[PDB]
Amino acid sequence: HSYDWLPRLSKENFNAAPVTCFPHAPGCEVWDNLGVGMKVEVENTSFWVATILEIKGYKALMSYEGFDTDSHDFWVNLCNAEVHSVGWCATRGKPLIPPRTIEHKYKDWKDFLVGRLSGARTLPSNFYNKINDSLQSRFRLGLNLECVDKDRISQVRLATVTKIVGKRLFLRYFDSDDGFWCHEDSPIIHPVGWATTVGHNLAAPQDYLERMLAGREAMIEVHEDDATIELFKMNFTFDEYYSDGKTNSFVEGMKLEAVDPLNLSSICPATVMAVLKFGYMMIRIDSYQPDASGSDWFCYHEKSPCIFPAGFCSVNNISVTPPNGYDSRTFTWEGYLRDTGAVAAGQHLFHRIIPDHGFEVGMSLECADLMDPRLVCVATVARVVGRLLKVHFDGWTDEYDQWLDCESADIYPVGWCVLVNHKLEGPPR
Amino acid sequence: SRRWEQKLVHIKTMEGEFSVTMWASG
Repeated sequence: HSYDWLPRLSKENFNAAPVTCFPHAPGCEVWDNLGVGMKVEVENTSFWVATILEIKGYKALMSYEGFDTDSHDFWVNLCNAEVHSVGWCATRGKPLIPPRTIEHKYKDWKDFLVGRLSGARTLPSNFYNKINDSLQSRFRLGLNLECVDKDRISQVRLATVTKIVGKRLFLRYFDSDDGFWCHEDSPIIHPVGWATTVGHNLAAPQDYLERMLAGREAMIEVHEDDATIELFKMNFTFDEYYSDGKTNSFVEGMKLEAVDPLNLSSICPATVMAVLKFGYMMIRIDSYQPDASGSDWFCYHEKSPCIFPAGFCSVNNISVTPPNGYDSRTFTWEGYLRDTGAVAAGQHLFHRIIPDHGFEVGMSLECADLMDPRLVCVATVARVVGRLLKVHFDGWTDEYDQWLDCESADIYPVGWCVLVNHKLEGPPR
Repeated sequence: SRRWEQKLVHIKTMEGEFSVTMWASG
């Protein structure tokens, strides 16, 4: 049973994140052409005109025209239900039929509707045509892409898109039936030939390996089911780097803070282990238990919102997870740079810009568990540190939380699961 | 720039038809 927001929508003072807060959400760009109190043609519970009283995410509180008591109002899902802009039924040759309760209430329906609609606001004619178009994913079934090995995050494995829910892809690895769910805009998936040019560890078939090696510049062997660079959302452009892609910003051995990719509830000191090309770099979480295989190393890009300069947690009052061998109370950066004798990463190397993301503490939303991406659960914004968010799951401990960026592809507006037919995990029983 | 525009809409009922002018964001 998927959790329903209905008993929580009805309550007053229920703060919910607006769709516009989510760049990756469908209908996000046309949500500004939609305002509170617009007249719409809606299914008559045959269509009838109604008014949008409240808008909480995708959920919309609607009231018929002819009902002036807030006791016959009803909640709908805007992008699912048979809602259209006014004048649509006319083109479809369908007559607007008044509800049974008010069918005798007014004398001249002409001057009533005319009065209600004269100078009234409504949706653009091409509104829901832009919704369904925004529902589609850039990826299709059968596409092959390099993505981070969840059993060895130091390398990327060749995988295949075997299931698409909205814009969340299920990637099945090549040598296995094991796999993981992932949003198309997430930075853990990469086009064919990404690890080859970047310099990232790659696990793939022997033929694929030879194929990447045999390739010389812009002419590499590409197959019909290969996902190429045109389908992958980046936080940067190759214009910002030279031809060879050799970066000179970060250097090996630099120390910084970073979100633990394996435990999203923790920001920890991290070490620049290997500097790859085009700003990509392999870092290691310092709290990680020792490993000499380097298989615990993880790839963050230098323009990632999930890496921070040292002291970022102290300044913004965040409980920083100490490195291995250090205790909570007894940890300072000055004392830690004294021990290792390593320079902290420059403040200039980090470029953090806080957008008008409009996220406020208390705003309810639907969030996906990173450590079990099959689940998208009921959540709530706990903290707003600049552009960094701290998302909490309703009905769980504060250690199950996760530090997500405001523009993460793992957060969704309320009613998203109902829109894309995904199962929404609610609070425990 | 996003601005308001006048949209002539039609409404069908038994047994006639009429038109009203509304606003839409574009």
